[PDB]
Order: sequence, then structure tokens, then C-alpha cells
Amino acid sequence: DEKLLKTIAESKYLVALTGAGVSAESGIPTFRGKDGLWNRYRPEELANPQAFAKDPEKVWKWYAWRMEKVFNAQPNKAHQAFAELERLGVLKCLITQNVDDLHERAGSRNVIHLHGSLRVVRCTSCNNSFEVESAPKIPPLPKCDKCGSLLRPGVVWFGEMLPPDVLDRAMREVERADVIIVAGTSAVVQPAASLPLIVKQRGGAIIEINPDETPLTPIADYSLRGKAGEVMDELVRHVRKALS
Amino acid sequence: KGGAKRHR
Ligand SMILES: [Zn+2]
Repeated sequence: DEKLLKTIAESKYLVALTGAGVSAESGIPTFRGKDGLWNRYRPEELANPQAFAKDPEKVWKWYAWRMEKVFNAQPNKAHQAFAELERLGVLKCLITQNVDDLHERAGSRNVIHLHGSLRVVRCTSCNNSFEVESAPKIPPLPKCDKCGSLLRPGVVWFGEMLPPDVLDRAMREVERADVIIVAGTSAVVQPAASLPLIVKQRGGAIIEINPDETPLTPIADYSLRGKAGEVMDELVRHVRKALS
Repeated sequence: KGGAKRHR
């Protein structure tokens, strides 16, 4: 506790990296198993450009379902805790692999979305892009109102480059950080998984919060097991008191 | 690190 609490409380520029594990307690599967709708594919076999070219209706049906579930979900104790850490001025920037909007919904202000967002729909051809309040019904295939081309979810698919400006911004944030909380990520997906290494390489501390050991665990200064929500809730309660 | 979104 005390050394961990002190590390967070006394941090000069704390950042965070979150993954699917912080949203499971809102009812959103981690998508480390199967696709969650048919349960016939690995999620990576649908979230890619090859699948979308083969059968855009199938891929859109999956995303429409994903969108509805997220839009109907509520933020949980982990999302609330991260928002509270920003509110208290400890957390400077929240980097997330998640395509849900539950961090924002909990009141997080400075969020970087490495893999885009289910709230965003964009054109496959022109530069048209917009946000949705609710999920489209599939079929029909959603078409761009500006040019008539096929629309797609505003997420980064496996095999696609992260938007250079987004990844660059995340890199600059971890280049400033003396402490990083890495919560609910399996530390497998690149280049996202390389971000905490930058903090360590520059002499900072890594606090891993995850129910299981990961490839990051060997270099994590602290690695906390248990349920993401419960651990983050307890952690922010202690940090708030420590700074009070 | 960079490169395309991928599993390690
Ligand atoms: Zn268009």
C-alpha cells in the first residue's frame, strides 16, 4: 500500500493506459474469447479489412451490435475511479485501447483513443465523419450521405496503422510521465503494448492493474490482481485521502 | 514502437 500510494500521490505527471478489462464490469466482453454474437469467429477475424471486403454486411451487423451494447452500458467503478483521479489533478492524460465511450461518460476529459471509437462512423472514400447517438440497423449497409460510398465504424482494425497523430500524441504523453497506471490490458496488442515501456526506459514507474499476469508484469513495479473496479475504487479512495 | 495494429 504505502509505497504504492506514495508513488501515485507524489507523481508529477501520471498517465494511464487502459484496455478491455476495465469495461467488462459494464457488461462489455473483453473480446479475448470469441466474437460474442455468433461466437463463431475470433474478434480479430471480424475486426479487419479482409473480413470487411468479403462481407461488409456481416462485419456491420457485428459492429451495430457492439455499438448498441456499449451505448446502453453504464460506466463502472473503474471508469469512475479514473475520472476521479483526473478530477483530483493526479491523472494528466488517459490513453485507452478501448473503442467504448465509458471513460468519457464517467467524466474523463483528456482521453486518447488509440484504436478509435464506436461512437464514430466514417466514409470509406471521402473525408466525411460523424458521431452517432444510437446504433444503425443492418441491413441496409450504411451509405455516406455526401458521396454514397460505404460507411464503416471509426475504429482501427487489426492490420491497419493507428492514425499517426494519435499514436504520436500518446508517445509524447508517456515520454513525459514519471508514473503510468496500466489497467485491464493483456499487453499483447502492438503498438499499444509498447507505451508503458517508454515510461520505464526513462526511469518512471509502472503500476499494473490486471486480474492476470501479462507480458508486462516482469517490469511492473507493482502488479495488482483482483477485479478492476474494486481495485481502482479502493486505490482512488486511498489516493484521495493521501492528498486531502 | 509502431507498425500496424497486431498481436505480439
Ligand atoms: Zn463519403
